[PDB]
Amino acid sequence: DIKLFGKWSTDDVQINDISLQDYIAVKEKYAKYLPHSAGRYAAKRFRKAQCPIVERLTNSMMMHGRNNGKKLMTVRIVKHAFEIIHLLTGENPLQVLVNAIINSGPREDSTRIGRAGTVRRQAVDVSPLRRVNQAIWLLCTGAREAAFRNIKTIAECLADELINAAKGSSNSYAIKKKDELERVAKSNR
Amino acid sequence: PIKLARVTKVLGRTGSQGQCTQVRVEFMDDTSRSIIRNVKGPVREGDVLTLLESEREARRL
Amino acid sequence: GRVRTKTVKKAARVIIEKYYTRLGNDFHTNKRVCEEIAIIPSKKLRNKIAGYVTHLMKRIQRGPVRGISIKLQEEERERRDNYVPEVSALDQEIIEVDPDTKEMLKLLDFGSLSNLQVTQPTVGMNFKTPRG
RNA sequence: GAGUAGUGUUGGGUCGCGAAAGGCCUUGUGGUACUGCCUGAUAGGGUGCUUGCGAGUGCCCCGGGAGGUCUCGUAGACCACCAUG
RNA sequence: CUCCCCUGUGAGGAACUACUGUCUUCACGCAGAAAGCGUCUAGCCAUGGCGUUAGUAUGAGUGUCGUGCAGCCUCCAGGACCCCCC
RNA sequence: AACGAGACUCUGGCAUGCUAACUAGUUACGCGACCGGUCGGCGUAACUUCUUAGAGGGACAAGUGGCGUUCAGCCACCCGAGAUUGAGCAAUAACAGGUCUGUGAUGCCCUUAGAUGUCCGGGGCUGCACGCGCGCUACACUGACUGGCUCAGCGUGUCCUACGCCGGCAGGCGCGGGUAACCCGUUGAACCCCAUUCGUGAUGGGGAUCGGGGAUUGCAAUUAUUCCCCAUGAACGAGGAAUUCCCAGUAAGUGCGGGUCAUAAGCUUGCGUUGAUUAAGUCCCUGCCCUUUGUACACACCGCCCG
Ligand SMILES: [Mg+2]
Ligand SMILES: [Mg+2]
Repeated sequence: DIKLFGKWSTDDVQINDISLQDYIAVKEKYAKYLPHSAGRYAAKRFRKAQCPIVERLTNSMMMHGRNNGKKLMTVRIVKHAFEIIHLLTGENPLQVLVNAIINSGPREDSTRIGRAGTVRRQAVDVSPLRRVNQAIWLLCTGAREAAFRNIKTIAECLADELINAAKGSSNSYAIKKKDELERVAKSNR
Repeated sequence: PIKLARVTKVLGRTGSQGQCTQVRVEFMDDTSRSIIRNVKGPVREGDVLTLLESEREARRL
Repeated sequence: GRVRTKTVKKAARVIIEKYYTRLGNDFHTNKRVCEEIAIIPSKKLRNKIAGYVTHLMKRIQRGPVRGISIKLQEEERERRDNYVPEVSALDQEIIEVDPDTKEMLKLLDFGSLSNLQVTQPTVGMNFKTPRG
């Protein structure tokens, strides 16, 4: 059997939306043991649609300068974050990644129109892959800004921001920036 | 109301800087209604878009 | 973007045109055919030219190719073209004709033809397109 | 009966449209299509709906019968600076 | 023009203490808004950023008191249904 | 038809088929050790999978299926080491680009014995109220420290340096190998990995500026050449208007070699290692290209020309 980080179970999780069912990974096959597969998903267009979602959260956690090249910092941090999550909510920690992706992603977003220096935005709507990507961005950035100096472990602070991104609370930096995007979308229309 | 949508065809890319994709929308409610729509980020045919404002139509940027 | 040089296509054109009988629809077949038939330097040239000899054959068996003339495909297109239905399409027991055509035949003393049928003239006159 | 009665009009005409009462003198046609609405005929003249558009398809009246988000395509994109070398 | 499957909070019960999960009240730290008022920037101009309103108005959660909210039974309703209209 | 583009050369990826190796190893068998194995420990036969490097194969949009005047070619999939390897060379033309300072490559000018010559001894290019520029290092919790565990490649060398012994540390002494796949060197490089100490404050983050000492190089170090021990421990709280470089073993982190070099890399030139976010699109901006078009310009708009 295939068990994530040795203690989890991937095949029992669920997806409630049709748009994010075709993109978000780790359901049927793609489920692996460890996040780092060192594969090439940027090789061709939408070939990064199929890589494991946990690896996807993993790749984006190196995103600031000193942490850049070090990938393992993440498969460390993503390790303790899941094991924290299961203690709080008490559900499959890979259900919490699904719900945070689904809720944190924008829906409608604004595209800047005008001349440089004058921002006048018009509302368009997000593509599924773009939804996933922006969502995960928001998750990692929310975790960083929240964890800079509170002296929180990023394990603790990402479990925080993830569970909060899943529940729908305004605690998550993620849900915040989403809510701003949708609201500007409302402003314009 | 929240709605769902299907991608029938990809037409061109609207944008100043070439940002938006201009795509064609079927409704997943089995209705035959056909509306053009602006979408951001990568789109390939067959995908489903969630519309918060479902009666809106596409304009050229 | 992968696109063949003048060298590639010109060479495969003349190679096919001379040697058409020796080539076959397999790649490495004609690859080794061209290592012999012509004299080419390097590799990436050879391989490409052969690829085009092949591609051009897959287009040849479809029908006439714009670039090449072979007596073998002239002969196969002499078979293909030559056809005829059991009876002619020019044979009808009743052929329909306008009164005036009948007049013109009557000048040539053919007003006695059996197969004819005189059909009613069309009453409105509009043969013209409404300008605007 | 009678294309009379009545009714109708741009110029006229040998007119257009078109009844009934009542009788008489013994059957007193078939085949085959369609048909949105308006005007003035199944003609002529306007004008439409079906999916935004383009095709198809259907749209006189009745009875009964069941089967239902009609099918195929699809760009439909539109909101003044500044001399001379 | 209905009837009867599931959703609600309108009334009666068990339960309510033991069961579990949510709203009350107090200590706790964390994110954290705007009407506006000013400023800066788009040649001129806020429909934007940034200051001050204020770390206010707030909301998500942990531990205290509730004799709560409930979950189990009925209807009163509301919606899927049908019909019907096409 | 010809040059330019491509082709080509140089580099990386494929080969359990071939040609072979005591100056590279492997398998096998012995001896050696400590509890059948573990060992860069010591030697003999066995061969090329490893390690090299030659020969030649291999990829041609090839195979299948879609979009295409079914035409080029464009997309998806399979079969596969590879369906995008990175650099060099670069036409007809030109710039009144940089080059008397790289040339025993020069046309002129000046200098020519108190020389604009040259050598000798010192100073100066390094100076400090200020602007503008590459680049280093940081602003800490994905972090600093302290111990522990295992990793590279390109090159350099008559100077690289093995092992001892004295030295807290830099360093001395010595005894050795190599003109190098032989010796440095199983090149035990940095992150990273595992434990430990630190706890949001100018803090152990940051280390400038200094005051003393030891050691090297050199004739010669004061104007600190560098290196090393203690102290001194300042700016710095993710950087305003603007803007730079970049699409896959890539950005980025991190050390390492070559150049300069007696002693020297905050520079350059290479080299591996850990390794992504996002796009496979558009002329908005910037930049040049064509096409149409107007011209009284052709020394070609720095043009022409009117009072
Ligand atoms: Mg432009
Ligand atoms: Mg002239």
